[PDB]
Parts: sequence; structure tokens; C-alpha cells
Amino acid sequence: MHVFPRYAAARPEQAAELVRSNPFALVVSAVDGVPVATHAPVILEGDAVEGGTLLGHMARANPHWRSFASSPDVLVVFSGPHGYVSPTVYATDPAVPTWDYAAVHATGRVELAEDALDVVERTVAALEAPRDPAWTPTPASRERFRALLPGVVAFRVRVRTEQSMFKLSQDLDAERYARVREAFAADNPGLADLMDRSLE
Amino acid sequence: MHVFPRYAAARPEQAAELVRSNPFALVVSAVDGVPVATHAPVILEGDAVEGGTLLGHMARANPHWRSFASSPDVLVVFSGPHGYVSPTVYATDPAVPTWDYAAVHATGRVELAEDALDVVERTVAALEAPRDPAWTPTPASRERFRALLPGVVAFRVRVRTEQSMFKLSQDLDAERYARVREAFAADNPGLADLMDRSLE
Ligand code: HEM
Ligand code: HEM
Repeated sequence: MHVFPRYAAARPEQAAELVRSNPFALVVSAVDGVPVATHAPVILEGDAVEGGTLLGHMARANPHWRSFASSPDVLVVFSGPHGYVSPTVYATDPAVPTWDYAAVHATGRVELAEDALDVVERTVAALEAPRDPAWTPTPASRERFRALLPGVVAFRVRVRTEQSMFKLSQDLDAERYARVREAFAADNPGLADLMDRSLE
Repeated sequence: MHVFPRYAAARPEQAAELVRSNPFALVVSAVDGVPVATHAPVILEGDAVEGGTLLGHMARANPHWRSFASSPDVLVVFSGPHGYVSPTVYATDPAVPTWDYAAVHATGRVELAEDALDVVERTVAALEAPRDPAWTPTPASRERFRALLPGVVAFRVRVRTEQSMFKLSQDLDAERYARVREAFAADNPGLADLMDRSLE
């Protein structure tokens, strides 16, 4: 990912906000020289992605984690709201299409996490926190977590590098920007809300 | 990505349908040994992902494409609709959360595409095809495409391997499945439509 300066975050806190708000990430490493990726929930420990640690889990039956010891460089991609920008919306000619999106990429050293129960329970808490109502696990559910635990592999990534981009049409003139924002308001409220929040 | 058999596509055509319907992909390769990923629109040439060719573009100012010659193994990830499944929705105890999603991963050899104008114009056609109304480029827009062309790098991937997963709660009993489907109907119609289409 190349971060074009015109799409840099306006505030440094935006990157960790995106990460916390979009935890279903892509965990990428090399296996036999080819990138392989697993879709998995990953949470952040730390006030920032830089200097932070990421914690996730996958199925033990997914062999991806077995390659971590010999190929430990990982990339984790967090993808926020996104949407195609058609020239139909611009209503200007000549025009070129684009795609709007926000993302945070973090790279670092992966290690298997022995404290898998703590990782999955903290993942529950982080993914339920923005919900209304939120689910909290009963003792019976926690007992079931202990029965499920042999089938899970948890992991930690100490973040070495990080980048973020908020490609949200903010380089447009006010007239076309309003057209883009209003078209997403109806078709993609998550992206429209991200645009609004990235202006307040 | 490990494809759990219970989440395999019901029909072989579903993978290419997902790819065509979700062209904003993640293009991943190794650069200095670490995975790096660019978010870019990628289209499919062929009736299937297997035996197919993928075609995309990125900015010339994005240095990712410069690593293609020495590290040519690429992974392209197409991500369809997705959404968190909270135990709140199940209304059963004990429970464990999950995430529902569909994705197609394709790996192969990348090569730079000399026919960049054709790649970007076919990308316009593919991304406008499902829209109503669709935008077609006027001669003035095509003239502008020619002025923009020096700033773009196009590329091709001959697909060597492919996998797809449709993790859409279809392993649940009818009662919980209806609860999941109805909760997404209101909060995530794209995912609910994908679930429905993956049942017809
Ligand atoms: C919000 C919380 C959670 C989410 C979104 C989530 C999501 C997921 C996903 C997407 C997978 C598949 C990973 C892969 O492809 O390898 C998975 C696997 C798994 N998770 Fe979680 N999970 C959550 C919490 C938990 C908890 C609390 C436990 C308790 C131990 C748990 C146990 C497991 C197990 C056993 C598997 C493997 C199942 C199998 O082999 O089919 N997860 N989870
Ligand atoms: C539906 C069609 C299209 C979509 C969704 C799209 C999307 C994108 C995206 C996401 C990027 C940034 C890539 C990166 O991060 O490296 C990009 C770059 C670029 N695209 Fe496209 N594009 C489309 C069609 C076109 C067409 C028809 C042209 C005409 C030549 C074009 C020319 C360019 C150029 C010049 C750049 C680089 C701009 C810069 O350096 O800032 N694109 N496009």
C-alpha cells in the first residue's frame, strides 16, 4: 500500500480507531514462498498501532499457523468501509472512476500465544463493546469456551511498522464531494459515517 | 485460508460470481521478504477463476509493482459481503461468536501488462455492468484516460491455484439460521442477499 499524502489520516488516532472498529482482518504470511492469508478477528493492545501488539486466533485445523515458526514475518490488514465511486455520481465530464476506502496495515513478528483463552475472551469483549445490546458470556458459555479451546490457535504480533490510508474523496471540490457523500449516504451508510467522522 | 468443507460453495460458478461482483481486491506479494498488499480493482478473464487470468492496475507512484519482477508470486484476495455473528442473535446459551464471509483467493505469476489502456477500459466496463444506470465513457473521457495513462501500471496474473469459501451459517439448524438471516436483512442486506443467493 502506498499512502498518497492527500489521503493521509487527518488525526493520528484515526488508525487505531479503524483497527478497533474493523477487527475482521486479513493475516498474511509466506508459506513455501507464496503469500497465504487467513480471515480472522484480530484485536489491538496499546493506545496506538505503532508500539502496539495485535492478538488473534484461527482454527487449529487451519494449517496456516504451522508456518509461523519458519516464516514469522506477518502483515495484518484491517479494512474499513469502502465503496466504488462511479462517474455517474460526479455528473461531470470528462471523468475517471475510483474506489474509496480506509485501511490500516501493520507488519511484525508473529508468535504463538499460549494464553488462548485470554485472547478469545478479550476478542469477545472487543467485538461486543460497540454493540447495543452487548453479549456477555454466561458461566455456561465460558465452560463451553474451555471445551472449544483445543481446536483454536491464538497468536500475537508485535507491530514493527504501520501505515494507514483514508481515501475518502476529501481531495474533491465541495460540489463533487457533496455528490459523493450523498450517494453513499443512501447506498453505504458505514462509509458515509466514516467520511463524516473523518471531517469532525 | 483453510476451506472448511461445511462452508464450500454449493455450486462451482459461485467463485467467479463473487470475483466479478467484488472486484476491489487485495493484491499481495513479498517485498524484501515481508508481504505487502495493495488495494486495487482486479477483473477476471475466463469463465472460471481456475484457468483464468486476472487483470488489474495501480498507481505508477505506488512502488509495489516494482517488486514484481524479482518477487513474482502473487496472491489476490477477493472479499465479498461479511458480518459479525453475535450470540445475541442466536438467543441460545451456551454460545460462541463467529464471523460470516465469502472470499476467493487466487495465486499465480504476475506480469506487467503493456496494454494498460485496455486493462483500465475493461475495468470500467466490468465495474459499471452491474449498475443501473451505468456510465459509459464519452470521447472526452477516453481522451482524458490517454492523458492519465502515464501514471498507471497495469498487470496480469495467470491463475495457478484458487480456493473459495462461503462461510454463511449454512451449518446451523433452521431456527438459528433464520435468526442470523433476519438480523442481517436489516443490518447488512448485501450479506443477506448473498446468503439467499447461496440457497437458490
Ligand atoms: C467475537 C469473537 C469471535 C469471532 C469473531 C470468531 C471468529 C472465528 C473465525 C472466523 C474462525 C475461523 C478461523 C479460520 O479460518 O481458521 C474461528 C475459529 C474458531 N474459533 Fe473463534 N471467534 C470468536 C471467538 C471465539 C471464542 C470465544 C472461542 C472459544 C474457544 C473460539 C473458538 C474457536 C474455534 C474452536 C475455532 C475453530 C473451529 C473449527 O475448527 O471449525 N472463538 N473463529
Ligand atoms: C472502475 C474503474 C476504476 C477504479 C475502481 C479505479 C481505482 C483506482 C485506485 C483504487 C487507484 C489507487 C491504486 C494504488 O493505490 O496504487 C487507482 C490509481 C490510478 N488509476 Fe484507476 N481506477 C479505475 C479506472 C481507471 C481508468 C479508466 C484510468 C485511466 C487511465 C485510471 C487511471 C489511474 C491512475 C492514473 C492512477 C494513479 C493516480 C495517482 O498517481 O494518484 N483508472 N485507480
